[PDB]
Amino acid sequence: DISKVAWAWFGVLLAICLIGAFGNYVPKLFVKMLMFLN
Amino acid sequence: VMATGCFVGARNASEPRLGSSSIAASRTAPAYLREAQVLYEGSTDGLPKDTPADEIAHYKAMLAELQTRNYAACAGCHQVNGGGNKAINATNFQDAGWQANNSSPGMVTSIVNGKGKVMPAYKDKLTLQQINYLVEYIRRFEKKR
Amino acid sequence: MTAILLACLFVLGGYAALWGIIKFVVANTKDIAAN
Amino acid sequence: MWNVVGQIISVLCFFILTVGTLFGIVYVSHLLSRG
Amino acid sequence: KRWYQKLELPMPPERIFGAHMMLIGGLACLIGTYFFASMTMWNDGYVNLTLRPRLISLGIYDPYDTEQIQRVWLPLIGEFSTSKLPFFGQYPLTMTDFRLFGWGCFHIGLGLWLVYAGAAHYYGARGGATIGEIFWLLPYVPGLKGLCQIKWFTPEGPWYKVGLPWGSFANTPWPILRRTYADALSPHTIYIGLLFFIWGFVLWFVLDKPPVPLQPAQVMTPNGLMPLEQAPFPYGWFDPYLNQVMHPMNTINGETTMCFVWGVLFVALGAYWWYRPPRSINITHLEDTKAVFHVHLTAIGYVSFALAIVGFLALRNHPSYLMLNDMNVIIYGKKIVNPGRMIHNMITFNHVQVGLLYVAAGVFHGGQYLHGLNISGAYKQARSKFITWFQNPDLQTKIVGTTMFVSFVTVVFGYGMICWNTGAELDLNFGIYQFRSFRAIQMDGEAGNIGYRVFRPKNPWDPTAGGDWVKNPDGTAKLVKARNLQVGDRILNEELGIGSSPTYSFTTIEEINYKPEWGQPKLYAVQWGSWTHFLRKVNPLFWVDKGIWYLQNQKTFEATRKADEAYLAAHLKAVSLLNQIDDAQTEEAKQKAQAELDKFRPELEKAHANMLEWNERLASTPAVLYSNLRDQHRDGEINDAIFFWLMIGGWLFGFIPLLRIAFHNYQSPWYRDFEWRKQSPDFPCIGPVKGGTCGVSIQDQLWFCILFSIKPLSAIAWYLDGGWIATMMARGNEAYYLTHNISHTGGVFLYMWNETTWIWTDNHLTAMLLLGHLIWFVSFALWFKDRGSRAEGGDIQSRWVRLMGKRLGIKTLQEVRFPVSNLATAKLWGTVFFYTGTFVLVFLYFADGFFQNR
Amino acid sequence: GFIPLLRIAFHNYQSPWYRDFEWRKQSPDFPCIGPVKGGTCGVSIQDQLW
Amino acid sequence: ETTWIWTDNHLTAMLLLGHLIWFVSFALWFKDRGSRAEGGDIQSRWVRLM
Amino acid sequence: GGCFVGSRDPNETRYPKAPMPLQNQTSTLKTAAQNTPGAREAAALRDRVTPLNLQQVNEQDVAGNDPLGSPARVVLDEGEMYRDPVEIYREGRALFQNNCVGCHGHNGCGNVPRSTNFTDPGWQENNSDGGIYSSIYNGKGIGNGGGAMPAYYNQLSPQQIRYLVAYLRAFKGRQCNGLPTLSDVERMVAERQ
Ligand code: 2GO
Ligand code: CLA
Ligand code: CLA
Ligand SMILES: CC(C)CCCCCCCCCCCC(=O)OC[C@H](OC[C@H](C[N+](C)(C)C)C(=O)O)OC(=O)CCCCCCCCCCCC(C)C
Ligand SMILES: CNCCOP(=O)(O)O[C@H](COC(=O)CCCCCCCCCCCC(C)C)OC(=O)CCCCCCCCCCCC(C)C
Ligand SMILES: CNCCOP(=O)(O)O[C@H](COC(=O)CCCCCCCCCCCC(C)C)OC(=O)CCCCCCCCCCCC(C)C
Ligand code: HEC
Ligand code: HEC
Ligand code: SF4
Ligand SMILES: [Ca+2]
Repeated sequence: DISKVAWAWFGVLLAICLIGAFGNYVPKLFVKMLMFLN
Repeated sequence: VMATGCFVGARNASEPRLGSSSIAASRTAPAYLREAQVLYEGSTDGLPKDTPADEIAHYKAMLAELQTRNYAACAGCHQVNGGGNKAINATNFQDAGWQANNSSPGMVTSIVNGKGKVMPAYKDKLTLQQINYLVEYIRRFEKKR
Repeated sequence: MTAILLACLFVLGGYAALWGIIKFVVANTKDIAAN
Repeated sequence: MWNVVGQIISVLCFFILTVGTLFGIVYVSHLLSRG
Repeated sequence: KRWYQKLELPMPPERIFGAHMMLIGGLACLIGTYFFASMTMWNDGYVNLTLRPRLISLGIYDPYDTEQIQRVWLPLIGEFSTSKLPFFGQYPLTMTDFRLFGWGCFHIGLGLWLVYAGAAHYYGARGGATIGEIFWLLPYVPGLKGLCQIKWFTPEGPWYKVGLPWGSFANTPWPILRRTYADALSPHTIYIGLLFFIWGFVLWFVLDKPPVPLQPAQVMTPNGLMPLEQAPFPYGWFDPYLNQVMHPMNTINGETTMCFVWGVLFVALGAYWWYRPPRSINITHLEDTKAVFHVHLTAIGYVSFALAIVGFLALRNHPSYLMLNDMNVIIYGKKIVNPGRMIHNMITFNHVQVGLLYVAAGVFHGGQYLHGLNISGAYKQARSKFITWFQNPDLQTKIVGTTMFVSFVTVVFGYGMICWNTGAELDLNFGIYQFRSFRAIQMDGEAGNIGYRVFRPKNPWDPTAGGDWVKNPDGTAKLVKARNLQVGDRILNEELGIGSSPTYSFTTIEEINYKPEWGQPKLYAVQWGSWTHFLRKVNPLFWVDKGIWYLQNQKTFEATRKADEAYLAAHLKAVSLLNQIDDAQTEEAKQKAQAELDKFRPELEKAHANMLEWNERLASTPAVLYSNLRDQHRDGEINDAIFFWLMIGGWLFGFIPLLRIAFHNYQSPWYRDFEWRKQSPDFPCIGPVKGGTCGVSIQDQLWFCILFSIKPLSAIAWYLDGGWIATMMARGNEAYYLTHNISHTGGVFLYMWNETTWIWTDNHLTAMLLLGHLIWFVSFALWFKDRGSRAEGGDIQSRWVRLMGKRLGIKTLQEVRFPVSNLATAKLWGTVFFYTGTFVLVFLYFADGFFQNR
Repeated sequence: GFIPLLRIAFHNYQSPWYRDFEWRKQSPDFPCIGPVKGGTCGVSIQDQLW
Repeated sequence: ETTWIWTDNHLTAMLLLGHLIWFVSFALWFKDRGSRAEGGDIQSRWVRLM
Repeated sequence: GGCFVGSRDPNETRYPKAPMPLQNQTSTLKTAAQNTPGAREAAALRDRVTPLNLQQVNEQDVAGNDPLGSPARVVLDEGEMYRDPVEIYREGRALFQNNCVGCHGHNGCGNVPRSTNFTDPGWQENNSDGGIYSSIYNGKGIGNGGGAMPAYYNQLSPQQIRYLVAYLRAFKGRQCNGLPTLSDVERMVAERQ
């Protein structure tokens, strides 16, 4: 029975999540965007 | 459901020799100890005359590269057989008291870091997987008492 | 003496701080009951 | 200077994700139990 | 139920008076025995250790006293039959033993006399009392009934048996006596002034420590007669641990001059109140002892808290405790590491405990007086502003809700930062984020010539990046000397010899030529990773401490800064010259380069010596707030910032139930909405209606405050004792803490394990550990929603046992009924068990010794 | 650990403490019925399971 | 055993999460639900005022 | 619990030692009893029993912060190290009893799983003194702060680790009842350290 307000919060937390993942797994498995490589 | 498998990653192993899985080799005792004996002795000479042509020459290439980084082989401090040298204080791996009072995990960092004055650090010479193999070979030197 | 006075004043200012905060909430929500 | 800014951004995101997640647990608790 | 409710207020003045006097006499007797247990024939224990630094500062305990005594007051003093000074003539006694003995006997004689006199006021109140009711287990002895039926303390008797001839204070016609508690406020503080004078005269003339500015030019020491300013600590003013002359108000002669300063002030404020005693309408209801009891007990609690803070700072580095570290302290056969700081920490944490317990209890006793006003219909009639200011329920919900919010935000900030940096120190990969550790690599001196293989990116700033290993012109992987690292380089974790971070491969250089603001005087390449070192600055106390300190030390700070700047330039030019050497290619060009670093070596040496010595000086400047184990400046740490946020947030978490006691003892907003009213101050619930209602009463709110406060109290214990509170997993021996000159014993969880290595060395400490753990978890049997189960099952047990008794013939078993705790008495004993279980274990953390580096 | 399971098997409706009072447990998961008789939390079958 | 557990960083993360799940059960098991209901109610009023 | 502790052993004097120096042992600034009735017996007695280097040490003096405290640079001079058995015993038993008993036992034969056992001859013969320093300084095994054998490079000084090294060689070939005594240290030192 979710609100728009809540959906939107959920989208915003999905973004942080994926932004984080991209930074963690993209340089490692492609050897590019080398500022986030570890 | 959860572990759809389990995402633990791919295993780190040593160098690849064509036609013979290195990852597999790193869990198969008779393969890993053959590479440990080569590192330990600094030559391929004490390897079973049954060794294949490709194997015998891959080892040599491994040694030749390590000789350019001033790698010092384990035998001959510690000898080809253990139980080193009292002169140099080089550890005797044949001794059961030395073997009981070491864990294999603990032994690892003493090879990585070196140990007091003379036993050299191997962290910049060898990979941590090649140190694991050597800890396993040193285990087989033990004698009773 | 210096450290003693600082600590003491920092605890006393911890209470004084809170009251001020509470005073701001009370004044600026006068005429909204909280039911 | 630039490490610091980068670190502040990660910490913000963590607070947004953990506090954000906690409140979603409450909302979800609320929808199940009732409204 | 009522067994702990025997004596409830209001009481009459003579009965309170008399019991206080009797308790005072009793304490004086216990202290007298503690004086006997301080004598030098005994082992060190916790009781005699917590008094020895004070008895050293007083001159009564003398550490350098070796001679044995054989005649001192009267001709019978080596040793003799039936002791000669009973049970003590067995051992060699010194003069400090005799000084101790005498002060013991003096405290036992005064105490017994005060106990007698208190009893005279207490029982002569009631017109007397018979010997068998005073002692009460004296009529059980046979052939001594007649003895116990005499009447002592009678209003009538001959001089050695009077109590109160007039019956009460109110009836006795001495027209000096004040007649109301506000009027008595004036004589009570003149009286306390007089006590301050007594102490000052005892210190000046009995203990021989006159007041500043009248201290002697000369004082006797074990090495002869010396001048006050060179005589070491117990004798004179020279502090032999810090190597300084003490400030005059940091000696005991300072404390004797304050005896007179405070005594004059109390006498004058008491004479002012004699003439204009307090009279406000806002005060008049406070004559009822139930109401004042709240005021006084909560004030006293605050006084204890302030004793803890004041005593901790004032005495952290004082020679009375450090002197303990020089004696050869052995407890249950061990040998303690830094006993000075251990006993100092015990005394201050003792006081913090007492602080909490009395603020919480004082407020509960407050809520009892208010609840009774509500029961009796008088709350609505009350006239004092100190009640009526808070009568409005809409204001009460705004007070409670905004302190809940302020608590929420400070505790989320602190606990969230702890969680973050423990993630960072552990290198945890979450899929969406890789946490990264702090690592450092020295770039200067000899270390700066060790090489590594470097993966070096092409252009960090643009994506569709790429990198490559650093090579030679022929194509082999070249070794990069730590002096030549750059921001963005990656070095393999394995080659730095790091396991423990298996989810990634490289460490990244994030800053080069880094010099700690406060730490080692070295130059590093660093990975900052996720480690928030800037968070130390998110502390108002960092800035105040460092500002005062900079203002006081500004010239050596300026010369240090300038010596650092000169060394950095000289190191940078050395690295140029070393690089020209390494990249020569012509045996001539090599040789000439080598010639020029050789003639620049001296003066790199000089810039490094200069920098080292200025840094050593700067780090020897006196502390303001944050100190070393010496008494030198340290910069604030992440530890100190987290402590700061945790004190704000965690004391609000603990004290919110006290506000609820104050406002909602009778009706809260939940209650008022249903029209309910709390009928007593201690009911457990009213049952399952509306979901469940356990735990709303003011006695229960009291228990919640105490449990919740366990949390700020453990943060204080961990901080006092040298734990790191800013993460959970921190170890003392790691790169961040050694490069920044930080000593700690732990990391929240990691402290628990690490200190217990020390606890395990002591068999008496481990037996305490076992027991205190048994006490705590049994509290869960009493706090869980479980009492019906327990009563139902205890009924099954009763039945079985009575069956056995009928079958077996055992008359005493045939009517057995096991008692099962009802709900209120369970919550009380469960809280008692939970609290004593935890804080016997916290005692152990202090008692293993103090292990922070000095 | 298994004496609560025997209590489930025999005392799901009435224990001997309930039966002296005339009580009757009305469902398998109720939390209590107390503060009566000192308090009754934890007599249901669900609680004996826990 | 925990000195051996500390040498693995994945197992020490598991150790931390495990401890937190447990002591929170005490919030739910103590005789305290009325206190939690009446405080929650103060919290709701306050948030609605904001 | 309180008061009825025993009588103190006459051999443990309380007669006071000199205070720990404020100056760092690693300072480049300026470098590194009476006749009263029983004061000479008490000083002579403190000179054997009361330890001088038991206290945690200044932070700039810890082995990781000392320029000559790394395993590669420390001086293990055998003449200074095995010079005085009183001293090895006075110092190493206090340090060992405090820091090392927890994991290695009250007998020094091993408590924590896989922990060392210092009485074992095979272990004694195959370790250098410099080797023993390395493992105290580094720790043993992989982990944060050392492994299951924790690192001491923040924590202890180079001089404190050296008393530990000499004390540990008194464990050789002893039985599993507590720690080496004063005459174990002395027979160890006579048989060339
Ligand atoms: C570590 C070695 C050893 C082992 C064998 C051990 C095991 C266990 C077990 C088990 C089966 O393994 C259990 C079940 C257990 C139980 C207990 N132990 Zn325990 N225990 C040991 C040793 C000790 C010791 C010495 C102590 C406890 C103490 C305690 C206590 C804990 C009492 C309690 O409930 O305490 C809450 C407080 C805690 C956890 C301390 C928090 C410290 C921290 C610095 C506070 C600041 C930061 C926080 C994140 C909070 C911020 C927000 C806030 C301020 C509002 C009970 C008996 C106890 C204690 O922590 O009391 C506060 C104590 O002193 N224990 N303990
Ligand atoms: C020390 C641990 C401890 C012990 C010994 C007990 C004992 C018992 N509990 Mg309690 N309980 C505990 C903790 C413990 N509990 C905890 C932590 C909780 C919360 C979850 C509970 C919650 C609880 C519930 C809801 C109920 C019980 C019940 C019972 C009884 C079970 C009936 C029986 O089978 O007899 C067998 C008896 C035994 C197996 C115990 C032998 C006794 C011990 C080990 C000796 C005790 C030593 C004692 C600590 C030392 C202090 C003594 C001092 C003088 C030296 C039993 C007497 C039931 C009951 O019937 O109530 C009356 C019940 O319904 N328990
Ligand atoms: C983690 C432990 C924890 C936390 C965070 C809380 C939180 C709270 N308790 Mg509960 N409680 C606990 C454990 C906890 N409690 C335990 C062990 C007991 C047994 C004694 C209780 C018993 C209990 C009672 C009887 C009562 C409460 C009440 C409260 C509230 C006080 C009102 C307030 O002060 O606002 C300030 C808020 C804070 C200070 C906390 C901020 C949020 C925290 C820090 C972190 C969130 C952490 C969580 C573990 C994160 C998981 C998130 C997920 C995304 C991973 C607050 C919501 C009172 C109340 O009003 O009821 C609602 C109350 O009456 N507590
Ligand atoms: C605080 C300590 C320092 C000790 C205090 C003094 C006593 C120490 C030694 C133990 C004393 C044990 C006495 C137990 C006893 O006899 O209890 C009887 C009692 O009451 C019933 C009648 C009185 N009606 C009820 C008639 C008025 C009576 O005897 O006086 O009880 C209780 O109801 C309490 C329960 C006592 C525990 C006894 C249970 C013993 C276990 C037996 C189980 C197995 C069978 C088969 C042997
Ligand atoms: C290993 N050694 C660590 C300490 O080294 P070192 O010597 O460098 O430094 C002082 C800190 O030691 C203290 O001095 C603690 C004493 C604890 C007893 C004292 C602990 C009591 C603290 C607070 C008591 C609160 C009570 C009264 C509610 O480091 C300080 O700066 C502490 C200053 C404390 C002031 C913080 C201000 C916060 C405000 C609180 C508001 C609360 C309310 C609104 C409800
Ligand atoms: C009857 N229905 C009506 C209401 O009942 P209601 O809740 O009032 O009643 C009782 C009694 O008040 C006590 O509570 C007595 C202790 C007070 C001073 C105490 C007197 C003696 C004990 C303490 C003193 C001993 C020392 C000082 C000699 O019912 C109970 O609490 C019954 C439970 C106790 C039965 C023993 C259970 C285990 C024994 C303790 C072991 C636990 C340990 C591991 C810690
Ligand atoms: C206090 C300072 C000490 C001293 C002087 C020593 N220890 Fe320990 N230790 C522990 C474990 C698990 C081992 C085995 C390590 C392994 O093989 O896995 C050890 C080993 C040692 C050695 C031998 C080192 C060597 O290379 O051979 C030495 C000289 C040593 N220890 C001395 C465990 C722990 C602890 C548990 C946490 C603690 C604390 C200590 N040790 C402390 C000390
Ligand atoms: C001499 C030049 C050496 C070469 C080459 C190698 N090692 Fe060594 N080692 C040497 C000495 C003098 C010592 C004694 C160390 C000391 O205590 O002072 C050792 C020690 C070891 C040990 C035992 C370590 C332990 O913790 O207890 C191992 C496992 C060991 N050495 C292994 C080893 C390996 C695998 C080497 C080649 C890869 C190797 N050593 C080289 C001397 C020398
Ligand atoms: S379980 Fe106990 S506290 Fe909870 S509603 Fe029932 S009687 Fe009340
Ligand atoms: Ca401690």
